[PDB]
Amino acid sequence: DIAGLTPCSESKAYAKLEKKELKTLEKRLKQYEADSAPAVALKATMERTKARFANYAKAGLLCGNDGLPHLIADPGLALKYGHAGEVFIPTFGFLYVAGYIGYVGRQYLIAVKGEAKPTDKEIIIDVPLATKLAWQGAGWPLAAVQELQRGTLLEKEENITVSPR
Amino acid sequence: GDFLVHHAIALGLHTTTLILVKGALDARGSKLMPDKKDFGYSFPCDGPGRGGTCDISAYDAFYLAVFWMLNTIG
Amino acid sequence: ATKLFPKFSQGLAQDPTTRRIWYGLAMAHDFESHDGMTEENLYQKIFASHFGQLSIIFLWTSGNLFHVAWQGNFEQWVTDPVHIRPIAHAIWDPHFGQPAVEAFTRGGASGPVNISTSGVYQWWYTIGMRTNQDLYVGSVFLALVSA
Amino acid sequence: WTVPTLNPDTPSPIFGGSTGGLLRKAQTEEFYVITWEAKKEQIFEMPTGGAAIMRQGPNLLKFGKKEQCLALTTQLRNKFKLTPCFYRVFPDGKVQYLHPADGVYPEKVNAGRVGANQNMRRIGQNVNPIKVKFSGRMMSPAEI
Amino acid sequence: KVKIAVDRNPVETSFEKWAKPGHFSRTLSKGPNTTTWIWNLHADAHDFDSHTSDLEEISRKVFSAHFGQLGIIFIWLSGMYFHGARFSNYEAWLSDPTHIKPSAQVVWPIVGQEILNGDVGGGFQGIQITSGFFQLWRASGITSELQLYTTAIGGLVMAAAMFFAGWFHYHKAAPKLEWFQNVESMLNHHLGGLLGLGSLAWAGHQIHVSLPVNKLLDAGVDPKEIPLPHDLLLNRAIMADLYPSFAKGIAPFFTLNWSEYSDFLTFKGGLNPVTGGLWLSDTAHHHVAIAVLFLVAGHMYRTNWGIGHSMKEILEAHRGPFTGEGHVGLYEILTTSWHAQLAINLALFGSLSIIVAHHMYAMPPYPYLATDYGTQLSLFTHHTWIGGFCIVGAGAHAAIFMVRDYDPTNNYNNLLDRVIRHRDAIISHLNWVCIFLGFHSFGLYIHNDTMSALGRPQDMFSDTAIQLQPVFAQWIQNTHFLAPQLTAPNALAATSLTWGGDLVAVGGKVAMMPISLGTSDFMVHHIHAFTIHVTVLILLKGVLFARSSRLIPDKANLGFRFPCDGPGRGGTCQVSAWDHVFLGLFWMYNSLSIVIFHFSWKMQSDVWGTVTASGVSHITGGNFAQSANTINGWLRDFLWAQSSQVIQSYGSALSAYGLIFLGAHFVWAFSLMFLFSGRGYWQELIESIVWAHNKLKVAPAIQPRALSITQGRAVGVAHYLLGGIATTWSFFLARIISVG
Amino acid sequence: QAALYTHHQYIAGFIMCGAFAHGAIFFIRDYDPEQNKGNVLARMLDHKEALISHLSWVSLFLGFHTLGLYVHND
Amino acid sequence: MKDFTTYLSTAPVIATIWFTFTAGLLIEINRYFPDPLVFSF
Ligand code: CLA
Ligand code: CLA
Ligand code: CLA
Ligand code: CLA
Ligand code: CLA
Ligand code: CLA
Ligand code: CLA
Ligand SMILES: CC1=C(/C=C/C(C)=C/C=C/C(C)=C/C=C/C=C(C)/C=C/C=C(C)/C=C/C2=C(C)CCCC2(C)C)C(C)(C)CCC1
Ligand code: SF4
Repeated sequence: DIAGLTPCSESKAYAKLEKKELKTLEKRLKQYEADSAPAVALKATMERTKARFANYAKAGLLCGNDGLPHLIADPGLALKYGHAGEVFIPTFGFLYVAGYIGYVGRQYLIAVKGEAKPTDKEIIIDVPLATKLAWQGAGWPLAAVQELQRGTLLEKEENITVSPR
Repeated sequence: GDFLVHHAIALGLHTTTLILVKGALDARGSKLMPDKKDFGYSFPCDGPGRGGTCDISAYDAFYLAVFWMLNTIG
Repeated sequence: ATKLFPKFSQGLAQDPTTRRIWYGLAMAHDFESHDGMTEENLYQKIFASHFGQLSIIFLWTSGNLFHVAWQGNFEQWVTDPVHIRPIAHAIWDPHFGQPAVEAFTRGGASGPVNISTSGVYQWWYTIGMRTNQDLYVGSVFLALVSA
Repeated sequence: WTVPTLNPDTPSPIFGGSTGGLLRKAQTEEFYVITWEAKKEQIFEMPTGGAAIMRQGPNLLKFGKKEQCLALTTQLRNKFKLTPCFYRVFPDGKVQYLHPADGVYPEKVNAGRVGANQNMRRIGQNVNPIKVKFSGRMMSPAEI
Repeated sequence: KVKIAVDRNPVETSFEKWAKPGHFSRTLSKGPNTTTWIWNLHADAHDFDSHTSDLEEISRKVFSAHFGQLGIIFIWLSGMYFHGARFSNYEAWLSDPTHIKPSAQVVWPIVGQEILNGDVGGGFQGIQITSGFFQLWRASGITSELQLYTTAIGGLVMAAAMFFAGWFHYHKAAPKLEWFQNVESMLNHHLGGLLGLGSLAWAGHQIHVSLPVNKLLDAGVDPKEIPLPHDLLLNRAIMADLYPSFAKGIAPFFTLNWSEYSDFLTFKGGLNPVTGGLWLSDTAHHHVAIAVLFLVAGHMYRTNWGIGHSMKEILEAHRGPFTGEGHVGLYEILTTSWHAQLAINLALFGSLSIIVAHHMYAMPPYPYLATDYGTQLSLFTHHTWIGGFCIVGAGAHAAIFMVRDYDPTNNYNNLLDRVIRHRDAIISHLNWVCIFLGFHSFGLYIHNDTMSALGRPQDMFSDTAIQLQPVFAQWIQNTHFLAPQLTAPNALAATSLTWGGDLVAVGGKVAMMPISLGTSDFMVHHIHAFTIHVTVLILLKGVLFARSSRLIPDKANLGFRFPCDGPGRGGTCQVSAWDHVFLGLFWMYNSLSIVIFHFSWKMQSDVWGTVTASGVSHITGGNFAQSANTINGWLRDFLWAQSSQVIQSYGSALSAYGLIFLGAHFVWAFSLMFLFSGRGYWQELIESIVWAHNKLKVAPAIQPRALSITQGRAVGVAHYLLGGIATTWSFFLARIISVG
Repeated sequence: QAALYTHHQYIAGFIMCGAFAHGAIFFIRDYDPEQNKGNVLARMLDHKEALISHLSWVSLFLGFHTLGLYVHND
Repeated sequence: MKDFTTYLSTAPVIATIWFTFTAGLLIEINRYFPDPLVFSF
């Protein structure tokens, strides 16, 4: 298939591991009563466990010889064989939120450098301004590419460089 | 497992290169001290002033790098 | 006082501490910073030192050949090498006790030998040695070259 | 002001006897001797440990290294406002004067001093250590 | 004339200074410009001598801070009683103490942590506690969860009382100085009131609640049928049923006919054979005698009437030929400085903690304590560590008194002066004895290792080869085992079973069996002596060389905490007394690690185990006498053999330990970056990253600075101790909760 | 096999560390700016903060993600 | 009351509040949606 494995639906090792986990869980379940909160929690665990196995089988995951899911990190390969939801979509999601955090922080820094005491507003957060900027950047990438294309993203060579060379 | 370990190895190489390259390029001088070239390679420190400067020589940068070499080959 | 050791650095052979001993051991191969060091003298010392290093290397290899040829079992190892273990050299330690020597005697030998985990046996079997005599000849030759 | 010599018959402050006194740097190499004149009896602190009582009038001590004389000098000067002077004594009967060695302690500038070890350039106007290489010994570029 | 002296409304109550960080000092106040200022804000928060220079204000500060500490302790106790009441299986434990393991914590069913809820027995699920509150509660007589809940509410109320008290005494009624400087009145009131009346009151509670309830519980009736304690207070005839002395009331006490109280104030020795704890009648008799002793001791000092002693007179009368003026001038030292008091009190406090640990494993006081192995190990280990830390603190604050508050003008010829005046002899001989013990105590192990590896086990130090017998400890052991027949005619047994004698077994397990002392014991005891002497060397050297030395003649003017005096005169890194405290911390870690390893392996090899009615089968089979003379013995039989449970705990209800194991290692190895390296390198690296921010206009307007030297060292030792101690914690708990 | 491979790996580590150490000694003792005005060797000294920054970045990235994945699997 | 709000505007208090918010948010998402590994949806 994809580098010599099989999907988990017909994977023999998958069902064996599933049976093993259910077995240990029922083994813990045996010694209590039928109304006890221990048995309530144990049956909740059974339900969550079997639901987890069904969810991993449903999403078309790929298992090796240990019966464990394997993720594929390759744009062409994952997009071709239907696996965009394990690395590709997660990486674009994370890059969105991480750039969002960074951009909000940077806008705060420039917003507070223009005052009379930049250190006080760094140690004592300007909460109205911080919430305001916390909203104002939900679309950051557009503002980022605009700041890039206007040449305000980068300071020129008035940065302090080490002396001497 | 090989994926994870190969990334650990790459971490070792990039880190050790960081320490060594930093020690080499900051050997002429830094901003903590802009006349490091007047002391030679392996000098102790510059004392408690300016917040104290322990292990500032290039010798001490290499000194720190040896530990990483041992780790990575480990 | 103004002691002799060491002669390469006068400022070092001046202080009345034990720093001079350690530093005299430490600045010996720093030819560039001795007293009166020109540039020609630097290159010449480096050249002679290279010769010293080559001598030590070849002498060491002669040592390996000699001990393998004398205390090892290379003559018996070439008949069946998926079997009888390599032998590096033999031990004579007066601190041993009875079960110690009874234990270390392994690989078909007659005394306390220890196994050669160096790969010299396979090297010398591949390149074309077969007996002890050839190894002795090699050892004598390499000692001569080192001299 | 001329260079004064000491009068070695002045009494010593009352003290019990520490461990931390003179070792054999004094027997073979040198030991330092301090002198001051007090106005009223008072308890001071030795720069070895313990407390001693200075006498009403001239006093006299003896120490191993120089930082001890400087410590006692700073303490007697900034706290009690006295004028001490300490010498250097070699172990055969030779006496060298020092501190102040100018009459005036070396903060108030006294006209008639010659400045030594005094380069006349900015700190970043030193030569590279490649251009002082291969000299008689190890040299810093700012030593030339 | 000792009296009350209080000032009115010194400091008003407003939030004004909460919005102004670093208001307390002149240096900190002006606001940040680097990141050193944050760590300086946290470093000098409690340095109450570094705000002002007046005794009175410092004293008021420390008084109210004490109230704060007490309040937080009450919140903690209230939490413990509440969690015992609501989220535990205490009643199911009272129904059957064996086979039902104590549990007092329940986790929430989220990402999978619900596997941590173990099958502790009794139809309950949760995390087994080793803190041993259940045995304490059964010793007090608590039978229901309702009483625990009431105690929880009471604790919370007392906590609020304490915080209000602190607020009151700093802001509304703040005492003057001379209130504090009446140490004699404080001694009388503490010795009498606190210790004595606490002992007397607790004796009352034992006699009237804990004796009868535990008598019924050990008699076999289940806890619900047992009468409530107020029925025991109100109805005399029930007590007359249990102990007939109570039928005579309090007539025997007031006519000196105390011999009739022999039913509930006893002197029998060993243990309760059905329980495994001490006899509670002994405990009550003990607190009664303690209370009489302390109430007698509390009338010793002169406060307002002519009788009693003065401290100055007692001190000034003791002076001999070898010590000049003796103690003249210690009273002025010990009433005008707080760091001296903190030094003495931390010293005796920590040593007291360690003695607590030793007596607490030797003579188990609580019912069903000795057969819960994890509780025994955890309690001994915990009190050991707390003692160690407190003693190191004593060293540190003695040093701080040497630096700051020492004035030689008031202190001329004196015990303190003479100690300073021969510090060289002191430290030299302490150094010698450290090296002597080092060579012998550790070279014995190296020699045994070498001989045992060279084929000749007949030339090593052991019980069968060349022998080293602790003859002294064995003789003392026999002396005390024989004591009930000659030198204690009225006891029925020895004070403990470790002195020798028979075996007490509760529910198949061993409560306590006699302990024998052989060659391995000799060697480990001298290891302990060696490490203790080394730590004493470091700390005492820090104290004596805190003001000046031959190296630095003016070390006093640099202060208590400073990094160096430059690379000159060879190099003077770490010359402050603070760094002596630092290295002392490392050695304290070492010594106490050895102590608790010794205890753990000795107990698992020679005391605990099951009574299978075929002799005694210990947990590890009794391999201490043959293996504790080789380092290979420790590394194999202890560390490698006993880690099988902490490394294989995955998948069971014990995996938290096998997962916090590795994290403890990680923090331990993380400390090494802070210890080994230095701040110049990090300063330059941080500068380059600051450039990488200057490029993108994210220059922080506060300036990034690397840690100062002292802080880097301190953080290093913090991580070091955290990682090491966490590792040992995880290992011990997994092992002894698994197999114990 | 084990001893040979381990031996040569550790030897390689020490040798590479020596290479960077003698780079640092070159910069301190034997470098001359005017002879090297504008070659690649001065260019490398001109933009060294970029080098150290990006080595720092890759070291951080590999560290966080490698250690994180290992801890998650644990 | 102004100074109390400014005290609430200091760094560690806002760190505590905001990290409680973020932690609780992630915890609730992990309760209502148990065991997420892939996105596919
Ligand atoms: C980190 C580097 C890297 C590496 C080693 C690979 C490796 C691979 N990619 Mg790939 N890829 C990457 C990054 C990478 N990808 C990125 C970032 C993108 C988004 C632009 C893609 C987009 C992509 C597509 C659309 C396809 C691949 C394919 C492949 C496979 C064969 C082609 C190949 O190796 O080209 C060498 C790759 C590089 C030198 C790295 C640069 C990345 C380029 C843009 C990808 C080249 C695709 C290639 C021309 C398609 C060849 C078709 C094939 C039938 C011959 C191989 C497993 C093909 C596949 O599915 O194989 C079965 C395919 O169709 N990749
Ligand atoms: C019988 C009287 C008495 C009692 C019981 C105490 C008890 C205590 N004093 Mg104390 N003290 C007394 C008289 C007394 N003192 C006198 C006469 C003076 C003046 C010379 C002082 C001066 C003094 C100072 C300066 C300090 C103490 C401290 C302490 C506490 C030590 C902490 C501890 O281990 O407590 C164990 C905990 C408990 C026993 C909990 C019980 C607590 C309750 C409230 C009992 C307290 C009784 C109370 C003092 C009586 C007056 C109450 C008030 C409403 C009038 C402890 C609560 C230290 C402390 O912690 O400060 C807060 C401290 O710094 N005391
Ligand atoms: C310090 C702790 C303590 C306390 C609180 C008690 C308390 C008690 N013991 Mg006791 N006891 C103790 C230690 C203690 N003991 C010790 C150490 C021993 C061993 C020697 C004994 C040995 C002992 C025996 C042998 C007996 C008791 C008994 C009693 C009870 C009755 C005492 C009695 O006969 O009248 C003593 C009288 C008083 C204490 C006077 C109380 C005055 C009240 C409280 C004043 C209230 C006035 C106020 C204005 C009222 C407000 C009115 C309005 C607001 C409503 C009483 C509950 C007797 C008992 O009942 O057995 C169960 C009994 O037989 N005890
Ligand atoms: C009754 C106990 C007691 C008391 C009242 C004091 C009081 C004091 N000590 Mg002291 N000390 C003690 C015990 C005590 N110490 C012990 C046991 C030791 C040995 C470790 C020391 C070692 C010590 C040193 C070495 C120094 C002091 C100093 C001081 C003074 C300033 C303290 C300060 O600003 O802290 C501010 C508060 C902190 C720094 C808190 C940080 C503490 C650590 C990092 C947290 C512990 C980690 C925790 C257990 C687990 C982490 C949980 C989680 C985050 C992972 C103050 C007078 C200093 C001084 O100069 O005095 C004038 C000083 O230099 N002490
Ligand atoms: C295992 C590592 C280790 C060892 C062996 C030592 C050893 C020592 N430290 Mg130490 N130390 C260490 C780690 C170690 N430290 C660490 C990590 C720290 C940081 C916290 C410190 C911090 C520290 C301080 C702060 C102090 C010491 C002190 C001491 C000395 C105590 C006296 C003693 O026992 O000497 C005896 C020597 C040994 C036990 C070593 C083994 C000797 C063998 C068994 C026999 C030797 C004979 C030999 C085989 C013959 C040679 C033959 C050969 C030439 C062919 C001793 C030299 C103290 C000191 O010097 O004062 C006394 C002291 O003040 N150390
Ligand atoms: C081609 C090989 C080679 C050559 C020719 C040189 C040559 C030189 N190096 Mg260099 N170096 C090399 C490889 C080499 N190095 C490698 C591989 C490293 C990385 C480790 C270094 C790291 C290095 C540093 C960090 C420094 C030099 C320095 C020097 C110069 C002075 C050397 C000196 O005085 O040392 C004297 C040599 C000694 C005192 C020997 C010390 C013994 C070492 C610690 C090994 C001990 C281990 C022990 C034997 C183990 C026994 C085990 C026991 C159980 C039996 C000299 C030009 C120095 C320099 O230029 O000064 C400015 C300098 O600072 N080099
Ligand atoms: C356990 C040992 C250990 C670890 C984890 C590290 C980790 C690191 N070292 Mg190294 N180092 C070590 C030992 C270690 N070192 C030793 C012994 C030495 C010899 C002195 C050095 C010498 C050294 C040098 C000289 C350099 C490093 C550098 C680095 C960084 C490399 C970048 C990286 O991997 O980012 C990954 C970072 C981490 C994994 C840090 C852990 C962060 C945790 C997971 C987050 C916190 C979790 C949680 C919130 C905590 C809650 C607790 C709460 C109370 C706060 C990184 C911080 C280099 C550097 O900084 O380059 C940028 C560098 O220049 N180190
Ligand atoms: C893919 C492949 C290929 C290719 C390969 C290649 C191309 C490779 C390369 C590689 C490389 C490319 C490598 C490199 C490395 C590098 C290094 C290793 C470096 C080092 C450096 C250093 C060490 C430095 C030093 C110094 C300093 C620091 C200062 C200055 C002076 C000096 C320079 C000395 C082929 C086709 C053939 C085949 C197939 C496969
Ligand atoms: S502590 Fe650091 S700064 Fe001070 S002398 Fe030592 S190395 Fe230099």
